[PDB]
Amino acid sequence: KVTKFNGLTVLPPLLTDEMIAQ
Amino acid sequence: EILDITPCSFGGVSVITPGTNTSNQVAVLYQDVNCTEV
Ligand SMILES: *[C@@H]1O[C@H](CO)[C@@H](O)[C@H](O)[C@H]1NC(C)=O
Ligand SMILES: *[C@@H]1O[C@H](CO)[C@@H](O)[C@H](O)[C@H]1NC(C)=O
Repeated sequence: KVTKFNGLTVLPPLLTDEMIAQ
Repeated sequence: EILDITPCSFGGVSVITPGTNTSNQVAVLYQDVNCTEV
């Protein structure tokens, strides 16, 4: 249901969705 | 001929360090770059 190159970096979250599910 | 312009790779560099009082070994993390551009 839930849905550039200018120095804007999107860091990844520490807990991937997999461990959150656990 | 039609050319794509993709900006050259870049990103922040962060250093992993245990506290100096323990040791001076350091490992470097290159953010969001494939391990080829290095
Ligand atoms: C940190 O290093 C100092 C040396 O100046 C020492 O006195 C201290 O005990 C050290 N601390 C730890 C937690 O190793
Ligand atoms: C890095 O490039 C290789 C191509 O040799 C590719 O297989 C790999 O998925 C790439 N990794 C990233 C994070 O872009």
